[PDB]
Amino acid sequence: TFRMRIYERDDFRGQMSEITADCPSLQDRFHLTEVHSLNVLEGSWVLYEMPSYRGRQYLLRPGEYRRYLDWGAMNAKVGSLRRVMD
Amino acid sequence: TFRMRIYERDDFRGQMSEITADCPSLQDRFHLTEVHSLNVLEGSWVLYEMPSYRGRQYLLRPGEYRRYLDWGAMNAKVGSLRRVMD
Repeated sequence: TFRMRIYERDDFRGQMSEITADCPSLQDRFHLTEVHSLNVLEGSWVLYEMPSYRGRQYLLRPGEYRRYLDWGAMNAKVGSLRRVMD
Repeated sequence: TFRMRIYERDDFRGQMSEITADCPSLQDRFHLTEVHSLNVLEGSWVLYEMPSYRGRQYLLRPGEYRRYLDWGAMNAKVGSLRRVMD
């Protein structure tokens, strides 16, 4: 019950990648260096600007985010994703 | 099952305030503009730089943060606190 989908393009367009675990490095695993849209289907996650959980943080609660501005980021870059459990 | 203690001073010194609910403004609730140390007993919370959950965000999971540097901030400014639920 931690499931989200990230897209190559804005508004849920482009290839999709479903993430169900923490990811210390989006570039190494998914070869993504920018997430343009995302849909948080289950659970809250924290999106990090840099790899290994570093840099500006942005909380992600269940819902749709069709553009990086929606999660309050200044750019579409993201280095790691983490699930909020404890 | 959410709970934390907030101190205006470093290393858990001095006056302590306990919270179990969200708080849009720490200035209003406790006449606080800066928090210098905290102990997150239960739950995961997001601490915001400014009131009404706005500004830089910093995730706090159960644990002891004896000084602001410990939750990644570059200053002790904190405006609101929210429990990570949904």
